Amino acid sequence: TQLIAVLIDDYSNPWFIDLIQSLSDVLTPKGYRLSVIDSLTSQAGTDPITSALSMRPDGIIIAQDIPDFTVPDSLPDSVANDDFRGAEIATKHLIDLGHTHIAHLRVGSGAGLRRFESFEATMRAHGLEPLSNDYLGPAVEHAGYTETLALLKEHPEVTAIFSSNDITAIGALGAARELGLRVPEDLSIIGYDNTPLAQTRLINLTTIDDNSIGVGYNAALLLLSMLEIMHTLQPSLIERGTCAPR
Amino acid sequence: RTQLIAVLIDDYSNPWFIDLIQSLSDVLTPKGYRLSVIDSLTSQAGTDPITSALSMRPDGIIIAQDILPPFVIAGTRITQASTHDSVANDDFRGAEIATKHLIDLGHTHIAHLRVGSGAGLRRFESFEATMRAHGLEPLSNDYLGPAVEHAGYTETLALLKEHPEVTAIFSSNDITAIGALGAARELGLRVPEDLSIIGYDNTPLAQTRLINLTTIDDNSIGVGYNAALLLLSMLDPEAPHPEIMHTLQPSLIERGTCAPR
Ligand SMILES: [Mg+2]
Ligand SMILES: [Mg+2]
Repeated sequence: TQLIAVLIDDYSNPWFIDLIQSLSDVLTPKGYRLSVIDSLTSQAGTDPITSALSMRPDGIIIAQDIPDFTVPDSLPDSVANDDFRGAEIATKHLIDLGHTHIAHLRVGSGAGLRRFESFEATMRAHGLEPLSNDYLGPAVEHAGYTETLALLKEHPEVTAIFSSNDITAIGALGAARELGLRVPEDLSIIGYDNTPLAQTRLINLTTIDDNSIGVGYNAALLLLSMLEIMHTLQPSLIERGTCAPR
Repeated sequence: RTQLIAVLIDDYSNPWFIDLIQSLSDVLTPKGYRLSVIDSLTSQAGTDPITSALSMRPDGIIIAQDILPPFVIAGTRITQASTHDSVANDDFRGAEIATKHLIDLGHTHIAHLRVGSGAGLRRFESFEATMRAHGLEPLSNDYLGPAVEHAGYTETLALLKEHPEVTAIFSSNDITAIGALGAARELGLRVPEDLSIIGYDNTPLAQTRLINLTTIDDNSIGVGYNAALLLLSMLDPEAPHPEIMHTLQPSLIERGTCAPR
């Protein structure tokens, strides 16, 4: 069929956009065509793989669930950025800027769990007590908003927030706006993913590049080899306008 | 049959389709159908998304792109052609509401950021007709490209430089408006204190507290709902044909980006 099914979780979280563009840049020239299946609307149940199989795809890119994001399969093995390192970079950046009361907005995915663990480990290694919310649900803007308003009410001493991802950070930025907190003058916020949203002049969010372009590239090469290279890509800091020394 | 329905959209970067697909899903999945999305920028090397959709051998196809198994065009339509196989909001009415809102707020130097799509053309035409109906000379940029945030940003910076007298902007859609809001920020213009901006689509982005964008609800939920019912009526011609709305009414959603005078 020359069809490749690409599974993602939520169209509302644009972390996957340049990853699919990268996958496409590698696969389409080879004659392949891509179709997307999500976890919220493609089917009534919780069986996205069954939906993928119904199109009789030549291969599948799995960029959902909790494990390592992006796992290529023949028909019946993972490429991802180093989440521990990414979270370390984000946390260290806030520390180097002089922040002591730093909080983490967590998410319940596999990547989120790793970023949370790295956050705590990095804070303690640098002599600081970590603070995180207990939210273990999916990464959504609304939760980022209400979780941030709650977090800052309970801990007004917080001066910087490392959000597990960009979509959650959009919520945090909204919370800051509602609270009248200037970003970055009063509160620093750093996200993760470097989504197209973070790239806009309006949002202009400091974030950890999750190398989603590289992940899509190597994932595609790996799938092609089924139909050397590093399976763990390096993240990096992209400084924009949401962080400042303090 | 495969119980598969292919859904074609243009760009994942423009979230106008999100609640439309959710609505389509709410109607189709309980009946055993599964959905897969085909876009116009990454699903294939060329510009033949229909061929991509056909490769999965879908039972039906929802075409929500600006451009064989049974299909329904959702979110847009050919201004000339019949509406028998399309479900969309009334763009002329929506643009009229947006423009009239700015006019009723006391703005006279109103500008429109246009998009080159079928819906874009309709919104531009209505913008001009509404402005002239109220004795005002319409002003719009010349951009006839696709709806993307970056273009909204640079087009707005250029528009306001050429016409600093402009006090309000009716953006053809929300994603373009995000660019306009960024331009205002870059220019040091407070929204809405200095500049009013109204979008179109009521995207999830417009709904956030951070963006809090005044916009025209394109009834994308109603479109997805009726489009699903319409497609089902074609897939099962022997089953009773329900009451289907081919043209849904848009409405104004006031948030924080517009203000009087
Ligand atoms: Mg990324
Ligand atoms: Mg809508």
